[PDB]
Amino acid sequence: GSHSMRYFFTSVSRPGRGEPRFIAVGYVDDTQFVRFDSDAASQRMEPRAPWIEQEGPEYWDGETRKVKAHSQTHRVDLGTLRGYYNQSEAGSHTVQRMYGCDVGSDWRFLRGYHQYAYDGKDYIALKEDLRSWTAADMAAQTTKHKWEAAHVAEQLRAYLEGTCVEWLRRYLENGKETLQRTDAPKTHMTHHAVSDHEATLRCWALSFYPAEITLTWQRDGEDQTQDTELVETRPAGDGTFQKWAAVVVPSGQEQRYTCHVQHEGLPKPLTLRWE
Amino acid sequence: RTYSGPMNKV
Amino acid sequence: MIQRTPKIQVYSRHPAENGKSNFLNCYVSGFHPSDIEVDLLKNGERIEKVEHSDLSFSKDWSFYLLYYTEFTPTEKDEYACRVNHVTLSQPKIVKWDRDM
Ligand code: NA
Repeated sequence: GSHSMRYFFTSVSRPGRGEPRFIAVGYVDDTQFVRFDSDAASQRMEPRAPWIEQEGPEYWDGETRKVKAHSQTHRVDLGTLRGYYNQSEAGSHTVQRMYGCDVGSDWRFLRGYHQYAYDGKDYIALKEDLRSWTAADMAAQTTKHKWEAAHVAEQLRAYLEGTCVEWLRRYLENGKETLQRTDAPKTHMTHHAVSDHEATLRCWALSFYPAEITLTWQRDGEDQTQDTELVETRPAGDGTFQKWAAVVVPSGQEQRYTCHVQHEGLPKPLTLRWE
Repeated sequence: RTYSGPMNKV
Repeated sequence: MIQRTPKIQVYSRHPAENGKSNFLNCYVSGFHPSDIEVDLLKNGERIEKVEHSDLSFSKDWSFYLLYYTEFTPTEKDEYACRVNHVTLSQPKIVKWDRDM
């Protein structure tokens, strides 16, 4: 199936509580493989999956050099953005950046991303054509013009279409045993009633990987959304995910309802019915 | 693997 | 500045079986800014050994973290997650329901 590599960077200013804190994390699909924490012991990019340990010292040195450089750029940006927005030196602010690439089943380039946020909202983003920018507001137009003049998009495009895809492929190969695995959800349905009039049916999906999954209820084979609840997919902590969907039904009508499970790990759509 | 930059300032 | 209040789920890694070691998870997500206070409780008391995942975020820029501790569930014991954030006027306690 399809795959992605993404990096997520967060920089936070804390006036009077030191200089800014910077965190970087890298993922292939739903598996984290590296981290950097500017306040942590090592002061290096660190491994967070076993297959990344195949990389040698030149890699670790390089990734460390780059991420420290990323962090120093954000330290400058935090100051710049306070000026752009006419803000005091007294409040705490947040810069976030995300970039990465998607490949299809054939491991060929599908699309690339590079987006930037300030204080929990969009600031500037590279458009899907990887040749143009979208500025979120008037302040960000200053940045857009700068980056256009400096041919930033061209530099980013070459990484996104080349290096990003090549390294995602390398990782997929080096970590084949775990990264290319599909763990079908273990599924079951429970029944709960607190009155004689209605019951809750809860359809469970456990121990699955990757995180992408669809749970849907039907009644007499027609899509059913009213009187339903669907929790956010959540990490088990062991590299797998969990999700449930519930529906409230009139007593004696449990058999009308079916839970439908779609996941990459299943050869077909699964259907569950009470009991 | 991580973008080799340069990281242009905003 | 855009602020968002955390979602909270409290659950175990594996199906709970009394007398069998497991992991108690508290997944906080959808929040902004990233500063957040999360404690795991046993019978209303802070658990001392608690770890957490590295800070990351979703498509909407909102943050998520998994806090977790090793524990062996029992007949008698209750567990919870206590969360404080700038968006909450007071800390929010969510009790662990082994069927949620
Ligand atoms: Na934007």
